[PDB]
Amino acid sequence: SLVKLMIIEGEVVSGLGEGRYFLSLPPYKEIFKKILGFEPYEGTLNLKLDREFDINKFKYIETEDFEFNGKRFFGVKVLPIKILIGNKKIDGAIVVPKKTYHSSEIIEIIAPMKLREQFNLKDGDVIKILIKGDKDE
Amino acid sequence: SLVKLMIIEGEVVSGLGEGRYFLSLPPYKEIFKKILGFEPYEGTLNLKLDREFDINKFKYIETEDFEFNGKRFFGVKVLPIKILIGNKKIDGAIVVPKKTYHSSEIIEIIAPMKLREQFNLKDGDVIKILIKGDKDE
Ligand SMILES: Nc1ccn([C@@H]2O[C@H](COP(=O)(O)OP(=O)(O)O)[C@@H](O)[C@H]2O)c(=O)n1
Ligand SMILES: Nc1ccn([C@@H]2O[C@H](COP(=O)(O)OP(=O)(O)O)[C@@H](O)[C@H]2O)c(=O)n1
Ligand code: NA
Ligand code: NA
Repeated sequence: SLVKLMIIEGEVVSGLGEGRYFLSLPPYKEIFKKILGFEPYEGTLNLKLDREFDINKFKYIETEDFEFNGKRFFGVKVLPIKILIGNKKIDGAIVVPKKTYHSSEIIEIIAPMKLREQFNLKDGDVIKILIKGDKDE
Repeated sequence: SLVKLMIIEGEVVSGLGEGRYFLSLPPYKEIFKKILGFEPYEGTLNLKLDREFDINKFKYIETEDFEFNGKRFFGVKVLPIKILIGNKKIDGAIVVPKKTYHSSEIIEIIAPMKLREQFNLKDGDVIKILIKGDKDE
C-alpha cells in the first residue's frame, strides 16, 4: 500500500474574532467533536500560506446547515490534519465554509487547545500542518 | 512552502541476477555516483508493490546511452529516494530503463550497501521507500 503526506508551512495571522463566535455555537461544537473525536478550543487559528488552499483536492467531511437562537447557519467542509509545532504534534482540522466565492491562501484551523497559549504563538510565527491522503486515496 | 511525501510498501523479491551485472559496469557506477552522491552496491534490490509504479509522475534524472566492452547500453531514469527499514533510513534510488513497453509493479532500487546483508532481508520481507516531491514540485 502507499500513504501520501503533504506538509505546508503557515504564518500565524489574526482575524477579527469570527472563529471564537462560530466555535461557541453548540451545533458546531458537537458536530466537530463527532467527526474529529476531539472537543475544539472555541476559536480558529488563522494561517497564511504561500499558495491558495483548495479543500476540494482532499477527502473532507461536510456538515449540515442548521438554525440556532433564531438565525440560519451553513454547513462547513472539515479536513482532519496534524499540527506540527517544533517536535510536538496536535490533532486538528482545517475548516472552510461549504460555499466560497474562491479558494484562499488563508486557512482556519481548529484544535483541542489554544495553540497561541500552549506554544506562545504571535502573529508572524510559522508553524506546519500535515495532511494525509487526498481525494483519490 | 509545501513538501509532498509518498511512502510505498514493497515486498522483497528476486530477479535472475541482472542488476549485479549492469551495476558492475563502470559507466553506470560512475554516473549513479555523480547524480546521487553515493557509490551504489553492485546490484539492485527488486521490490514488488501492490500498484504499478510510473516514474514519469516524478522528477527523475535521465542518463545517457553508452558503449562498453563493445556492446551498446541504454540510459536509465533515476529517482532519488529514502529506503525505510524499521527505524533506519538509507539513501537510495529507483532505477528504470528509459524505454519500457509498460509500467511495472516491480521496481529496482540501488543503495550504498547490500541491504539484504545489512538488514537480513529475505524474499517476502516488506520494507518501505519514501519519495519527496513529484513532477509538479
Ligand atoms: N485552537 C486555537 C484556536 C484559536 N486560537 C487563537 O484563539 C484566539 C481566538 O480565536 P478566533 O477564532 O476568534 O481568531 P481571531 O479572529 O481572533 O484571529 C485567536 O487569537 C486565535 O488565533 C488558538 O490559539 N488556538
Ligand atoms: N543495494 C542492494 C542491491 C542488491 N541487493 C541484493 O543483492 C543481490 C544482487 O543483486 P541483483 O541486482 O543481482 O538482484 P537479483 O536479480 O539477484 O535479485 C540480490 O540478492 C539483491 O536483492 C541488496 O541487498 N542491496
Ligand atoms: Na480565527
Ligand atoms: Na536486482
